Amino acid sequence: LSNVAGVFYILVGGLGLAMLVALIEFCYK
Amino acid sequence: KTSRRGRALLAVALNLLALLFATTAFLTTYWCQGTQRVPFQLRRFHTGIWYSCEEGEKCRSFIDLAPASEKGVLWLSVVSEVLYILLLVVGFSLMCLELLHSSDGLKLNAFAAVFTVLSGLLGMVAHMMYTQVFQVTVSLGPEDWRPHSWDYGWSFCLAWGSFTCCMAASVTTLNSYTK
Amino acid sequence: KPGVFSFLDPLAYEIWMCIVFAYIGVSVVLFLVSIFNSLWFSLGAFMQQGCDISPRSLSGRIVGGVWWFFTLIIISSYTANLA
Repeated sequence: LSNVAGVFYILVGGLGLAMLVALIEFCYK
Repeated sequence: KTSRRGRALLAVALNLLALLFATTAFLTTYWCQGTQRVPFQLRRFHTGIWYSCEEGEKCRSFIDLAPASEKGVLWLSVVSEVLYILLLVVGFSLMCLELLHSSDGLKLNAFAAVFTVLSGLLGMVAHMMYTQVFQVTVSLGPEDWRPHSWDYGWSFCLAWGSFTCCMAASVTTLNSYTK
Repeated sequence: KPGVFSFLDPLAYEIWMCIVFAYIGVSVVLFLVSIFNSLWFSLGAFMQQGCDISPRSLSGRIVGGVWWFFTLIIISSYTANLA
């Protein structure tokens, strides 16, 4: 599971990053 | 107006149950079942998440094995659990603020929902990290205890249930937000 | 001949639980961009490459890219394993 689990980690990290982008975009308005 | 309120209280309820499951993961009775019977040699392991019980009855406080790096993996694991719990509680707090308004708003509930999301994500990552440490420990042959079962501890399943429930509450309070 | 299990052999059930849940986590975010609407749209995302209709970046479209990369990796590894 591990070898893919790292890809889970990059996935979730991308999730949090995109959520942050959503936040600042909610900050412009 | 009864609809949005009942769905909202239903959401904080599911979050509450999810908190109970999070505690359940933090309070597993024993993480996985185990045995070693190769005579003399006969054993019945019941390892906890922390307290590795064995069975006369013999609970044991092993905790923090798996030498290199993995201890730090446990550090990130537990810290992720703490932040998990924190985002949960922030969820309850903001939703109870909505209850104060039930007694922005929608923007705030969207915030708390985002915290539920971050909580569920970091939590799933956490459980990953822990299963990683477990499988690694078994991979190193844990001192003596290398059970032929260890197949799964239901409390973990309950943690996954807490996840899907937080997911369920975020989406539905946002469904109220859609209105 | 195994029934059902033989197809399931290359990758562990737990890993399946992981990809499912993780897919759910991906699924909500598309609606965060907006309890079933864009969730159903995410159901329209896994089905085909990954995501759609996002008006340039927006937010979760990048999640769509990451997800595409993601499923790409996993299916690749799967096929290699069966091989």
